[PDB]
Amino acid sequence: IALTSKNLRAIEKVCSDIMKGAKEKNLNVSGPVRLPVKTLRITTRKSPCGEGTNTWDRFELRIYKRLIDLYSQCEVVTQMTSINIDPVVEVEVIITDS
Amino acid sequence: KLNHAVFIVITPSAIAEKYKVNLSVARAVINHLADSQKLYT
Amino acid sequence: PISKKRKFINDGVFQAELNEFLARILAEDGYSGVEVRIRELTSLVQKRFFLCAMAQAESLRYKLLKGLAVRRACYGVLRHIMESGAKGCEVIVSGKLRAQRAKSMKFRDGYLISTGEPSKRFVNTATRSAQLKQGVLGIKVKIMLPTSILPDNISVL
Amino acid sequence: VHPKKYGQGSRQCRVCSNKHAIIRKYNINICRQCFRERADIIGFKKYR
Amino acid sequence: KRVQTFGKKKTAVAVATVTNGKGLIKLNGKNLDLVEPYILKTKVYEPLWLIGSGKLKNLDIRIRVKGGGQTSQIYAIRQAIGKGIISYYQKYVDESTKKELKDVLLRYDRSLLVGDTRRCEPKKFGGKGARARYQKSY
Amino acid sequence: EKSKLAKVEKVLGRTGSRGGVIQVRAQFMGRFLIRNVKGPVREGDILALLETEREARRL
Amino acid sequence: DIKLFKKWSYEEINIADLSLVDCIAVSQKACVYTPHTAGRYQKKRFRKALCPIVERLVNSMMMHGRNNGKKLKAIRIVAYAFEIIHLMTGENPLQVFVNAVQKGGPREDSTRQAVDVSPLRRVNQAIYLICTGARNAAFRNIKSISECLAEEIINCANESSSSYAIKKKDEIERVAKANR
Amino acid sequence: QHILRILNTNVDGKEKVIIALTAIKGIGKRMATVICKQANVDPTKRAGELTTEEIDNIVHIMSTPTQFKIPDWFLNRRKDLKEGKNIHVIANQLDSYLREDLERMKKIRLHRGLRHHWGLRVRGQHTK
Amino acid sequence: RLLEPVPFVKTNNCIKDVDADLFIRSYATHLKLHNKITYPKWCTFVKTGKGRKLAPLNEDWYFIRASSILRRLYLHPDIGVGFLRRQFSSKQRRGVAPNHTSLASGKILRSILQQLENLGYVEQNPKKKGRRLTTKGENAINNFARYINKKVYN
RNA sequence: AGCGGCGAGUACACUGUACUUGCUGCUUCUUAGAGGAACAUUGUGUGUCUAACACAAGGAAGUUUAAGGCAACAACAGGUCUGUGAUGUCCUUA
RNA sequence: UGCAUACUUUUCCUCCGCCGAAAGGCGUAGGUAAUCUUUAUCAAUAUAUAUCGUGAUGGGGAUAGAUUAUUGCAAUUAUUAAUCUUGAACGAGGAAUGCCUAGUAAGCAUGAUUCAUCAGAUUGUGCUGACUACGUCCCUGCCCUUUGUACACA
Repeated sequence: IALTSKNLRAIEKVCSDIMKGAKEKNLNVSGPVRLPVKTLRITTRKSPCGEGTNTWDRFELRIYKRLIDLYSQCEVVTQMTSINIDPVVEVEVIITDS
Repeated sequence: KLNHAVFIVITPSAIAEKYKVNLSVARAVINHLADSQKLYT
Repeated sequence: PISKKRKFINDGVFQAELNEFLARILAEDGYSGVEVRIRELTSLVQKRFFLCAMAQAESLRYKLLKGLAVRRACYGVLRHIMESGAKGCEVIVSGKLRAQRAKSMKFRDGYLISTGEPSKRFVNTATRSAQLKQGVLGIKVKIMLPTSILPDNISVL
Repeated sequence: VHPKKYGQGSRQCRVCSNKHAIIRKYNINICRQCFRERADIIGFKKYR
Repeated sequence: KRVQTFGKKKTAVAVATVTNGKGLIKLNGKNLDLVEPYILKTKVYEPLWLIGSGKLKNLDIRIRVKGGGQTSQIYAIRQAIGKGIISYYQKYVDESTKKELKDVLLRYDRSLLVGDTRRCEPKKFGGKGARARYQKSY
Repeated sequence: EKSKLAKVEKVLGRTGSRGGVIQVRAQFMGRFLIRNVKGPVREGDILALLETEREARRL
Repeated sequence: DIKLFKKWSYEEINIADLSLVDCIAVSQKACVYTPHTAGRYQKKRFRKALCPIVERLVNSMMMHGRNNGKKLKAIRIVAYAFEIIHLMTGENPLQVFVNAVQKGGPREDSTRQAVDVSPLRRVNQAIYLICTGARNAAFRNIKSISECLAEEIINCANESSSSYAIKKKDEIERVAKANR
Repeated sequence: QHILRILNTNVDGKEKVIIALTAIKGIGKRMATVICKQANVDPTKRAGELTTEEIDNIVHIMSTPTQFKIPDWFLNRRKDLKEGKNIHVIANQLDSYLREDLERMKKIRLHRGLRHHWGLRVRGQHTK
Repeated sequence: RLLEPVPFVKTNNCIKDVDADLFIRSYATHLKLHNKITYPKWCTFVKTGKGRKLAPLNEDWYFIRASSILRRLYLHPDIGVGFLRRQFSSKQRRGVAPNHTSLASGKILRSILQQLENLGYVEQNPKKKGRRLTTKGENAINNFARYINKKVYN
């Protein structure tokens, strides 16, 4: 079960939900995985005309990705996440045994 | 201009000025006497 | 089968459509929300895909477009902002204004922070434009939401 | 007609209706002239 | 038994594993003399003398090289080995000489034990140089 | 030619057309010699002069 | 307890002017096996002098044309130069450099009237003139840069005319004396 | 020993052979490096001992090298498109071939030939 | 000057414990004496790399590359055809255009790799697709490394 | 992704090593979630003894630790209707 | 060969084994991506030894000619390009000007953009870590105060 987004707190609270559910259900849940945050940078210049001191500004996209794993039924977790996720957060479910 | 040849301290710069020879033939003469820039033994 | 990197920019394109579509459709009232009238909206959206600063700014744009005097319309809308709760409001209108010389009038009242990233986070913006007989009018309404507490706001009880 | 899938005329801007100054970075295909103001509505902020 | 420490100055990195042995102080695969430049080899030799060859004879250091230029890598290696010897003296071998070793290391310089924050800044605007500008015409 | 010792204790001030000259006091004999210097001069430095009885202008 | 290039401990230092010694800051604190020490040099004022003189030479001799950044090449050239000096002059190369620095530095100058020169400025311009004499010696003169550096430094240590630093501090002294 | 006169200026007596044979022809040094390689002359020795037999070997290798192991790609004037084939033809006859192609160019009167007659390059030096 | 004092304890078990240049030249002489491979004559009229644009001018460059290819093969468990090209990438000044790095010719390195494959010093398997050196080559190079180490030691 | 441990070793050391293949005690080290540290801190000093700044020491951090982005009040008759189905007016439309 | 019709996805970087000096091609691993390119590693000035050893030389690479392949239904105004030949000035640049306060001057490279192909453009990053002040109004550009105006489109 890995979740990806752009903003910070929306995935922190969802991972807190993951941890509290793991503690409640006493599952064989592995520890949190802290993937590096990737940044994507594009360029664009102001001054729509050709004159003036050409100026260049940089915007950033801060992609996010965090992984966890659990040993339980997929239906209960795929209901529990949809209970307490936000529309701006996406998840993918992969199961483990030991 | 140059007028050095091969026909007639051990440092190449000193002996080249001593014998009025090019640096390459100076290195050759040094090797001949003993038997890029390096320190002494 | 698309990447997340291209998926999020496809989503950005979708929200680029959604912002302008919401701006066009939300004209008779405020911002009632979005869905993840209604029947037609959902049908069109599916077919193609497969305290309110914006509302107040649109109200003032309507009052200017109907031919009502800018001075009185702006004064009224500023009073409604003040009674809505924003500590102030920065409204500026530009265009021809009855003459051939470009001009603008700025109404100043209160704190009116105008720069800095905390200012941008706290303060929301609205800027609209519309046609006129011999030009185009531009209206800017800056509404600042009530302040977490501002770092400059200091008091000890 | 002679439409070709390559070159400058293969694609045009998706909004501004002018193909000049199209950015194809990250497969956006939106002209920069409109993209300057479309950056915020897409949600692509400027910080530094 | 064993200790694992780190050292980073500039972009170069270094991880040092210090363990008991017969003196197999090996930088990954290659030895510490075969790097080629003896100028950096002298600096590598510098921390060895201040501690003791007889002391180092009883311990093996596993040193890993990954990234950075020659000077940056040698500085990272020096930080890694300094932290390794300090931590090993604090942990396993002897505490009495640890204070003297760290005092003399501090006295000689500050760069031997902990590195520097000196790094490359993000590029500003005006010119190709990090603080240059285009030759404006007139 | 010759060089003779001098001592600087306190910085009186800086002058000059660009700010690069600092007024200082030397110590050979008297025990006070007005002089002007350029560059970094700190408290407690040892310097040298040209002649023992030539005086500058205080500004 | 430190030998320079594992050769010279330089335990003996001349009395000199008892100020250039402080400026060069030669001691076991600044004792170095090899050049190119990356300690902080632009922290405060005094760190300009806290740098070793051997480090200053290799930092300042490397400025001509495309030679910018060739600090390892500078280290090689100076290391060979010390070997050349130990051979063709019986005295210690460190003592040669020390004597050349103490006697080759200008003492007074002119910016307007004639003024004095800071002590850190004295050691700075001494290094500068030694390096720039090496530059003009190596500027298209058949003979090699290492020999140029060795000849210039020994000539400035022996106070002869063939050293550019020696013949240029004299010009500075005479021009400043003429001004005041 | 030094200063040996051949068809071209070959005063190269103190320098090395791999520059001596390039100075006279193939001053790009790669054609005359391969010529030296074919002739099998030691490069260690200098130009003060150029025997006549080595120059004879140079000319022998130069005379129609197509019968040797050298492929046509390395040889200049690979085709010079016509009914027949050719080879590198050394110095004066090399410039003779160049001017023969130049006069063929002129009588073919291409646009680039017109610019060449006017005194202009092909790509354009862009004085604009 | 080649040999330098070492304060730590050596092991002397492979070429990793010996300097690269001395070993590659010693093994170039070893292969020149043993006549294990050809020159080859076909590589003679082609320069080392496109960016080189000039003859290496040493008469043994092919043998030096032959001694270095397996040297890098021991260092890296898996390599590629472009690995040698990148390792021996050189400056290329396209006339007026500025310098850029460029890879050397791949046919010559492919051919010498085939030569050592015929010699048996290198083997290929579906698993670990990158080139690796066989077990017999391991002990051969180990013995040669210890064989040069003993003379260069004392 | 890193540090180890052992199942079998390739050769040497000696009473482990350069390199593989399979599993997992653990995560300063490959990475990062929040937070803290730094505030002329202290001491020797100047100052209308208030507001200030200097050296040294602890400290990675003593010019805000440093590059950045937000850029008002007001204007240019600066550029852009050749960027927009944003754009008025004069002009073209078989 | 040309049009019409159906099947995989050929429509990105590519590692491999070969063909071809190379360009480029062939059937393919991997990957919608810390997995595959590729990053226990992508460059260079350096490091060491060697041909040369300051003579516009073999430095220098402007120039055109002979061609092998790709990009593009179109490279002719020879795009891109592997090979050779061809061999201009250039002895460090006058009156003058621009940038420079510490991973910063300066030098060395590398990724991204527009791209069917093509950076010598702009931008992101890394390496080589320097010469120096640590202040001033004398130049210049701005600011305040005082003053004089017959200027106010100043």
